[PDB]
Amino acid sequence: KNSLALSLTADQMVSALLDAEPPILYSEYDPTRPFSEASMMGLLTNLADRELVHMINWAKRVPGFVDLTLHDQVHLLECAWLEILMIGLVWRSMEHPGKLLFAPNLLLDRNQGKCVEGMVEIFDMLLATSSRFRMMNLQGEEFVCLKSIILLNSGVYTDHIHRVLDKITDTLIHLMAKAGLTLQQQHQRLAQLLLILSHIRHMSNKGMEHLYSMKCKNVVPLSDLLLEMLDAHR
Amino acid sequence: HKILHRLLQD
Ligand SMILES: Oc1ccc(-c2c3cccc(C(F)(F)F)c3nn2Cc2ccccc2)c(O)c1
Repeated sequence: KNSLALSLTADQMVSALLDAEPPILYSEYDPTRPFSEASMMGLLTNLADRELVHMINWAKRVPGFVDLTLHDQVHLLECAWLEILMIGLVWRSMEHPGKLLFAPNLLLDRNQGKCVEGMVEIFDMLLATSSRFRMMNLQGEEFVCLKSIILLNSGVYTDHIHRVLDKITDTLIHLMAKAGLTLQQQHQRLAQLLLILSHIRHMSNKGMEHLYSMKCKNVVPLSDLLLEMLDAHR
Repeated sequence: HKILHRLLQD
């Protein structure tokens, strides 16, 4: 059964993805800057928990995702959820050099990352990524294409998905052409953007190790949903 | 029995 996704024009694909965007959630209204494992991870967990619900409904709205079997959708989300939370975080933090905008009322710096053994390194990785996005002048339309690619690519190796991925490549190019880039500039930018996905993968993997560690420590409460998403990485 | 199994349907 032919997928509706491949019949979309570039502009339509872009509209679909922009429209599917989850909202930016707030953290608790307590203005206490977190300076402890308990405080920080408490707030990060709560936020991640709520974002997950929006992420699940977002994924259903990514063209082609719906054509997948339920099991395949589950696998892709299980593989990709942290990469997706993280690229979102990096995107939100762009206009805030040196800062991570977990929420509009929750900006953490690296000095706060130091409050969790092993966290500052991941904070530094995220900040370098945000800085990279910013110096590249990453656009919203480009961001949504990248997030969709992560969804579809990350669990793929563990044909429809590949065609959809190509469609998204076509859409990224369309956007750069629309923005006036030369041919050389298009393929170079495409390459640059996609290479950052490697680093996003890396940050997810390291973060996952950290969350498992925290899980075992067992002070920061984890929701059943987060536990299942985490357990999926074994 | 995964929560995700349920949420993806709803
Ligand atoms: O909107 C977001 C984006 C990301 C996270 C997030 C992390 C940010 C930096 C470092 C780590 C790690 F703990 F893995 F080293 C992060 N993990 N998460 C997701 C998460 C956090 C606490 C408990 C369960 C999952 C975020 O929390 C929200």
